[PDB]
Amino acid sequence: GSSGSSGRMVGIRKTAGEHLGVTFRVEGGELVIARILHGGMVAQQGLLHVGDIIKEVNGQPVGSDPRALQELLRNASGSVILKILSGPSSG
Repeated sequence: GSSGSSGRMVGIRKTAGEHLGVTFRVEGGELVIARILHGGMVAQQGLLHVGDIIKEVNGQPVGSDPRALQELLRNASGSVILKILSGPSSG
């Protein structure tokens, strides 16, 4: 009925070490999934897709460091949350 949630909390069933397989880019000041590799987590899920904008993760700032983010997940075992948001991403 009454929707009370911002962005979009995406739940991942990844395991310690398990990598995602994606590339984020910094344009304008936001982390956007530059590209997504097939045969992986994101791909399979089908949820995330090029253009996805990340703001916060499990209550932590992703910052403008995409190379550091892809590493944060690598060490994220259990139900991980990702707050995504839309934008100018053409499509």
